[PDB]
Amino acid sequence: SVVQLNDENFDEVIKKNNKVVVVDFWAEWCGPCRMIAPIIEELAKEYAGKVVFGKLNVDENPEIAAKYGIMSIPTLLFFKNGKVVDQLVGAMPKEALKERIKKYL
Repeated sequence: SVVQLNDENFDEVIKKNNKVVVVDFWAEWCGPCRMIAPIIEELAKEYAGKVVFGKLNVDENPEIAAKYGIMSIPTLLFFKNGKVVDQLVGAMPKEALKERIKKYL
């Protein structure tokens, strides 16, 4: 259950109480982003209920990428209680994303 993010729900999703929230900044044309898309879907199932995964398309929501100073995609930002706690820049394997999630559980 990955959530599609935009101006309407971004703040609602990242402020979810007692969740780790992972936001994937991506675009349709971005090869490395496509590579990690299925990894994110798999982890969203494994951690359903504990971790929320949101997708932020930077072509559609450039203001949001700007706000968080996203200089490169793919970038995954991790939030806890509405604040950025970590980030993973680049196209990493499942284990790297999994360990970064577990750090915040």
